[PDB]
Amino acid sequence: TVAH
Amino acid sequence: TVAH
Amino acid sequence: SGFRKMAFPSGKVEGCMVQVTCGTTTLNGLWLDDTVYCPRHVICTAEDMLNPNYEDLLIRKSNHSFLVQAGNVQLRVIGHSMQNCLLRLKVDTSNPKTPKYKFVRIQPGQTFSVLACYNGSPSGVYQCAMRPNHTIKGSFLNGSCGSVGFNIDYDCVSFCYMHHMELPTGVHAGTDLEGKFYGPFVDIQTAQAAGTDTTITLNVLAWLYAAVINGDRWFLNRFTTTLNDFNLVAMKYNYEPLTQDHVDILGPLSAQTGIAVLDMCAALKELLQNGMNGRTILGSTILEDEFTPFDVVRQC
Amino acid sequence: SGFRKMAFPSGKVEGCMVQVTCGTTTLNGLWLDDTVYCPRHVICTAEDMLNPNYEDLLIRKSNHSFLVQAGNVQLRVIGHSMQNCLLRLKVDTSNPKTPKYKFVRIQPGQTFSVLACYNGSPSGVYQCAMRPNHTIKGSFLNGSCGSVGFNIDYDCVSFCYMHHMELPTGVHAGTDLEGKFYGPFVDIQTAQAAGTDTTITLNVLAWLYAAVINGDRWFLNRFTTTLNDFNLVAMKYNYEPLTQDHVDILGPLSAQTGIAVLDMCAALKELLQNGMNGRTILGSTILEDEFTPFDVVRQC
Repeated sequence: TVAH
Repeated sequence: TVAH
Repeated sequence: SGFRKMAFPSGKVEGCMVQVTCGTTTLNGLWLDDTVYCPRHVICTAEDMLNPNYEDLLIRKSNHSFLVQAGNVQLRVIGHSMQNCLLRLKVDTSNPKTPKYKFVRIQPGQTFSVLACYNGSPSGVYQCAMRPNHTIKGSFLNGSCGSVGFNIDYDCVSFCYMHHMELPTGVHAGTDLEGKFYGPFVDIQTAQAAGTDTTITLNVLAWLYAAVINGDRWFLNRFTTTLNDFNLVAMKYNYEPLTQDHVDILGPLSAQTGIAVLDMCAALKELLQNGMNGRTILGSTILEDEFTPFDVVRQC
Repeated sequence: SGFRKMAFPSGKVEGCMVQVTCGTTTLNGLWLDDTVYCPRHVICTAEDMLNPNYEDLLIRKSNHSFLVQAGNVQLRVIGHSMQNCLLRLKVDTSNPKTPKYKFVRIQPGQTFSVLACYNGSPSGVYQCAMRPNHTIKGSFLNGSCGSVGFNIDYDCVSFCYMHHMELPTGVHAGTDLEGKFYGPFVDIQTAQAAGTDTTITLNVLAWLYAAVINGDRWFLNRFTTTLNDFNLVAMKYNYEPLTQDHVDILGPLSAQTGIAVLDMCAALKELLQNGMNGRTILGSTILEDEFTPFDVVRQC
């Protein structure tokens, strides 16, 4: 999971 | 040929 | 003539895009009246991202903790609150470019336009669909958070999506404009997986109608099906079952081509059971599912 | 991650769109400074469209023959002249929403964004390519005449296309903003054919790079070819020959991915020779040729  |  | 996936003109949305900075994180915000909306994770440090307590983190922030710029002008935050996974920032000025607007919750299978932004500036606009597993197949890089998804009805902008995050598969997750996530996803940097996706049957049928309209016709047959028998087949191939409403919605495409909806269902049924072979529909060996009945109707 | 057909933000073009009426014909105009551009066939009656004499038709008209509307505000026409296949209507009011702009003749292979309009009102936006046969595969309906194609370079809007007509095959023909048609086409309601279209090889390869940047790698191989041997196969499948100039353009992408241009060409050769076997590249079974190397870089 990568927060933009 | 159709003119738009 | 010609079929293409279109985005709504982004102009009305462009005038609402702002830069939002908190600590080292910069992302986008949506400026409507005297409020700016942005993902609440803007407040998280890299460490916080892993196990955030948002109420704890927010109370440890002030108005001055948020830098907001509209163009080169710096806006003053005069109040802040959390609404679900969004942050609401009350500012000193109403956006004079504020369009007529609504906050709607988009449904799986429906489409919208994304104005992808970075540092508060519009980079580009594209179309996409809310997938049944509640993800979108968007195009996003780091910094795109705060980018919104929308539709335009007359002069009214219906904002339906705000971008928060990308999942391991490369698909995207975010919220509506009340900050409620689409799907079971959470704003935490932990292992999250998209559920098994399904195909948007309504749209595949629209696309097949479109294929018939452009004279691609080999897939039609004269078999009969019921809504029940078709849906039973659909579900074993991971196609969404078709509702009563969906039959209704294909009504205009059914009249225009003279092909009954259940007869197109019979065609699709056969496609699922037998495959395409190496045959093409509109140039493609796979069935398109992000082109709506409304897209097809409009473009004929 | 993710790779989408992406149009430029259309806001700057939207504030330039007006409605132009002559007789019982209503179509779209582009309003820049105190000039309004629209297709000249707006002066034709149904019978004129068959074999028009435009110089003859235009002298028989006056300033009051044209109705120009910006929103619901009426713009007074104070001058008119011919600009090849376009009319230049001079108005007494300068467009306050005029962006920095220029007029550009787009080259075959290059791309642009279409702002499709009806009754002077922005309806939708989509990304498009100038075909090697000088047509565009658009999505246009009656009333869309005057809709424009554009790119953005920093701050500057480069207008490259204005829509005129649809050919019997369903593809579209128009002019640059000096009124010169792309291709062999004339503004007469008579059957017209385009030359045989070819595939924009440079774009296909660029899109292959985009796939790799986005995790799709199945089609890559260790085979390698020479430019000459690649072209030998390219032309056989109706692809444009690839030049050293084209190889040089793919340089940056080649460096970012660690894949030699000639290696990607060998990957394309195999895809052409052996097909795809049900598998997809960026969700498509069709080899996409409507993203330039620049479009890839800008998006990725």
